[PDB]
Amino acid sequence: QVQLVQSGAEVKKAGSSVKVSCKASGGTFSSHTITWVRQAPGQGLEWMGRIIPILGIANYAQKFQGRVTITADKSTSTAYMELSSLRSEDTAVYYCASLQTVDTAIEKYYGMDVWGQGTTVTVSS
Amino acid sequence: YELTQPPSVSVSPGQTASITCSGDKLGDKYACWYQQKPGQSPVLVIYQDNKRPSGIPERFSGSNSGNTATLTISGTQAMDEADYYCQAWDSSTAVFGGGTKLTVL
Amino acid sequence: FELLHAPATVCGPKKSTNLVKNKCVNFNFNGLTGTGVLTESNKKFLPF
Amino acid sequence: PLVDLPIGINITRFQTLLALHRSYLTPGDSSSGWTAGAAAYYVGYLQP
Repeated sequence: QVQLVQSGAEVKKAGSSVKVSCKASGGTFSSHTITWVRQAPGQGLEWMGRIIPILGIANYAQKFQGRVTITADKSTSTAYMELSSLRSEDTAVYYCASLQTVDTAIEKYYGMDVWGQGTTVTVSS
Repeated sequence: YELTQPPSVSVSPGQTASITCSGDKLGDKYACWYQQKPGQSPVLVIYQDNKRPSGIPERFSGSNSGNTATLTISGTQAMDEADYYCQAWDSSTAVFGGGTKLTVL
Repeated sequence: FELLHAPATVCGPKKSTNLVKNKCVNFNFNGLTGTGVLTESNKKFLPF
Repeated sequence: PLVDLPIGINITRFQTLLALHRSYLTPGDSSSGWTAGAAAYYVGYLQP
């Protein structure tokens, strides 16, 4: 079992580095590939990528090429990433989820079993 | 690889609702349909082929044709208000469509 | 520090030499020391 | 024989590994059942 509880909403100025993280507090941090998907109003879902803790291999998305630095450390049991060059249009709600698997060719034999409550971000300008 | 679906769908309660998620060569690709309700986080309802995971009520169903994926709804209720997103793991990446909003009179 | 911690051994190989047949010669086959006449045989047995 | 390994350890118990196909899944995984088929294997003990 896992909860993937994360921090609440944050307020920050435009053009500043954005840092968000999800912490499990439930099951083991490893053994469960973690991916992030963006939810926006009237725009569908956007896929950022996925990072496997134990494997340590991160896969990027076509539109998020070079704008994201995803890192995961087993000792801290927390997955965090850095974002920069974010515009007002890019503002949306970010979610974190687990895939139950840690193999690159096995994700298709699985789904996003659990989701996060969603951490809305507001940009002030 | 590219997903296009109707913006919305409306059906009377208790009827059978058929949703088509058209694309380009999406048959034999292990598509997955998700459900998101207003005020609640998205949940998993379909996995790897139209597959209903045990613990979810057996109200959803579907099949994967040659070049189309269909979802059938049985025993529709008022609480079924949600948005359905069809995605698949193609080229080691996930693509999310616009999604459909179900309307019940 | 000191050595001889585990049964496993890590060290150099054992060199080989060209083979000669049809004459009394001392031999060392995988540490098997002896003397005799080495000759090709029509027999055959399991590879291992 | 197939292979020999100089593992140099003591073994008292052993377990069998079986590959299973995921017949079906459940959300908030509760260790749903799998399928491999009859998994029929023997086990025997050697004596001097």
